[PDB]
Amino acid sequence: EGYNVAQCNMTKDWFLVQMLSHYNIGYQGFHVPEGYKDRMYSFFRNFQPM
Amino acid sequence: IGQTAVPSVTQKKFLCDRVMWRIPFSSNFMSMGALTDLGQNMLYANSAHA
Amino acid sequence: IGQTAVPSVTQKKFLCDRVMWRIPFSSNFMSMGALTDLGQNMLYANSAHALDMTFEVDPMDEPTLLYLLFEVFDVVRVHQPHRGVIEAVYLRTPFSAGN
Amino acid sequence: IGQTAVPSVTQKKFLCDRVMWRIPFSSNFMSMGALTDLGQNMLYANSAHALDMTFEVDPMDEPTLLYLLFEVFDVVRVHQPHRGVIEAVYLRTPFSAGN
Amino acid sequence: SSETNLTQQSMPNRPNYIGFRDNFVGLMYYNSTGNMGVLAGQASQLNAV
Amino acid sequence: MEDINFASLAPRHGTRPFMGTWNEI
Amino acid sequence: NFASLAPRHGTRPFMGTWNE
Amino acid sequence: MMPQWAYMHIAGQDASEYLSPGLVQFARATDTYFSLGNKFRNPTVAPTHD
Amino acid sequence: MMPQWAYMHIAGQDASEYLSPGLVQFARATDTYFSLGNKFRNPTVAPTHD
Amino acid sequence: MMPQWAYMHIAGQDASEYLSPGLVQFARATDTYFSLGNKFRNPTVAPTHD
Amino acid sequence: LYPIPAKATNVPISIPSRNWAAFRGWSFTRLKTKETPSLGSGFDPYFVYSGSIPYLDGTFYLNHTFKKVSIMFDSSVSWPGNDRLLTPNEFEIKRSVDG
Amino acid sequence: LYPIPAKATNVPISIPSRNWAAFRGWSFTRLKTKETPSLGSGFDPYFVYS
Amino acid sequence: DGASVRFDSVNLYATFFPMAHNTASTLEAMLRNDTNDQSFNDYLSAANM
Amino acid sequence: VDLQDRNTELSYQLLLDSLGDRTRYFSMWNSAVDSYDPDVRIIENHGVED
Amino acid sequence: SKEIPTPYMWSYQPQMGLAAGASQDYSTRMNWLSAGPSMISRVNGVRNHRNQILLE
Repeated sequence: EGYNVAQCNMTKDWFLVQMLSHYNIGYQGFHVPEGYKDRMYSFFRNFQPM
Repeated sequence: IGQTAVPSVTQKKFLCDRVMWRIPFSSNFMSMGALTDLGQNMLYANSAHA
Repeated sequence: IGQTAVPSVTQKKFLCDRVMWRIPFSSNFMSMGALTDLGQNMLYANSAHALDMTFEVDPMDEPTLLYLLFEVFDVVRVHQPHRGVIEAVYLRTPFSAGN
Repeated sequence: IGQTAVPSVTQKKFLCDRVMWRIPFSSNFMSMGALTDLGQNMLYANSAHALDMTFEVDPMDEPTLLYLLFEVFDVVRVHQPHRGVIEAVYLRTPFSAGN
Repeated sequence: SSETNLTQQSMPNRPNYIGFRDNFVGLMYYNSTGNMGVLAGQASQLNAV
Repeated sequence: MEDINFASLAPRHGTRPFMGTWNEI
Repeated sequence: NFASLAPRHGTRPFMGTWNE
Repeated sequence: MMPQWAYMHIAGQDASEYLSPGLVQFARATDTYFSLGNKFRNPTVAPTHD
Repeated sequence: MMPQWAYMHIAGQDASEYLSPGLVQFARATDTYFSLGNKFRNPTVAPTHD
Repeated sequence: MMPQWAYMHIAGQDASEYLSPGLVQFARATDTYFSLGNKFRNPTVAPTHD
Repeated sequence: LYPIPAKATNVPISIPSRNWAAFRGWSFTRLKTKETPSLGSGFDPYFVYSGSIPYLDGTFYLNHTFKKVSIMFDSSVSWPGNDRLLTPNEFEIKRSVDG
Repeated sequence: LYPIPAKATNVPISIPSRNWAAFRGWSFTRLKTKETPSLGSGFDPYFVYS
Repeated sequence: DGASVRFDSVNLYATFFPMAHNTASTLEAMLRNDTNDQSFNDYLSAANM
Repeated sequence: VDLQDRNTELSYQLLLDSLGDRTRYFSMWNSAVDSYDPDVRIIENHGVED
Repeated sequence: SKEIPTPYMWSYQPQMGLAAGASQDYSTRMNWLSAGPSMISRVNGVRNHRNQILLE
């Protein structure tokens, strides 16, 4: 179907879910979260596509 | 690579080390407030859920 | 350097790579507001001016291009009056495209 | 380290290079305001005190200097009453110099 | 020049950068009454410094 | 090369308890 | 994932840096 | 001339002044999860005298 | 049900409202050198309708 | 004693209170392009009792 | 600035009775003598050195050389006194032995 | 305690500035360096006499 | 050097806030009113000679 | 309505620099800003510790 | 000078619990020698105003 994202194995719903649930980002629409809300244990600090 | 490059399979994966995965119990997956909306819709039950 | 150092000429230069040069059309070169004071200066308004410009550049030994941006407002207003209708109105000013 | 490790003495020290040590003249060592509470506490005021200070330091094997700053206000007021006239009044306090 | 001097060993000289101090510290007289600077009204020479 | 910032006066929360996120009429 | 008070103010030295 | 600059938001009122007050309240009430700020132009104008 | 959430500061009033006003003034007056903010729970609650 | 601290701005009024109110308005009106703030001393004073 | 002779472990200082109103406290550090210029003069013949000048540049070091300090008003009023610190009448900066 | 090198005949000593209120006078005597320990050191590795 | 590209498929994804229908209907009715027309301006707003 | 006399690509490149930190790579939009080694553009030839 | 004098500060003796002698506030003086009469009057107005408070 092409339900992957972000040039890796992760999916369009799971990435939308992790972006919303860490940052409120996933509606209107994906971008890099600000460094004060991107803490050390946060998603986008640590997500590594390969 | 080069003129004599071999026919090849493409592999894709991710890593996401220091994180711990999350799924908010909120109707749209957003942190609208720490006591979520769904945690207030589901307050009352006849047979409180399994 | 040292006791046998050779007599020497001093050379000076600078680099400023990712930048794009700017000249604000404002009476004192400050960003006091997006619609500048000179852009409101109704002498150079309605009774319309011609512009001449000249640049001196280091000769390049190959063909190159001057990129010149005239900064203007390039705004659109979008009206959606009925289900499935989009009316978009565009005004670029100055340098407006139309008449 | 390893099975044949030699018995050992433990040494501990610290470095604190670019700093300058401080002791605020405030009753609990906090910066509650630039004019401290003790500097207003009219005992260490009008009925004037003598001060003795002593330091113990590592012996240096060469001649050195203690640098001691007495933190005070060092303020100036500048009045410009007529064209081309500057009257500036200084007060450093305590440790004031000038009649 | 000789057969034994053919064995001399050379070490590079120690690096020694030289330039003006940070913020030009030391280039102007400050806190030195024998050479105090002046900012004064032209006709009314009371020094503001 | 400059934008001129859009938008209203940023969020306010309608504090009956400490911050909800809803009062509109 | 939680947070408390502290986002409240009164730091001016005149008008008051201690009042009852 | 200003009638067109006002209609096109090159000069004149701010978005907090030209939008209907119902929409301004809607925006203020939803701005932490649905953001309407980036869709309305706010003029800024330098002073022409003194 | 809310009687228990209110008493335990899961929902209901903020610390600036449930504490006696005498203590709130004390906190506001000493906050720059003795901090009382980290000792009182402030509820946050998502909206349940609309 | 305070007559000297007041005259020299070691205690007493702030620059927003001792400057003539015309100048306080001039400053507030020009602050984005010509900045007057850093030329007037504002005392800060620790509390002496309690 | 006060001198500290080669191999000197102790540095005593006193200032005679004076006003302390609006005093803010003390700041201190240690400087080498060959690295410090005598600004009391237009020129300094004995300043035979060109490295950083910690008295002017910032660039402090030697802070780790302090062992302790004491403060004493009117010779008997140990400060801060009031049995505030872990046992003393003085600021014990570092310890060679700790029971 | 002040030291006296072997074969010396003179011991000049000084106190830089001091308050002398309730000073009772001077008492003094002479000791060998061998026949007395240092203390404040928890052990004296050079105290070889007994 | 013969580099090349084929597009096998192109698809438009879109994502919707799951808004309460009465709130969405209310917001549409306010955004259709000509007082509330959306407006945008290019960041590098300039003619490009 | 688009014009030959416009440059949307460069406007977007400039916009993102103001909205956030271009030094953070995001794979979804293939956002990873062009750069050069600053020690290669301007050679800082302080020799070698040999 | 003689008519807007600097006050004598009283030194203290904490051993005995008595004054230890006195001498002027040399440690708190505004340096006016590069001001003019327009502001020296204000500096004297402050120094006068201080002495009134000390007498009261």
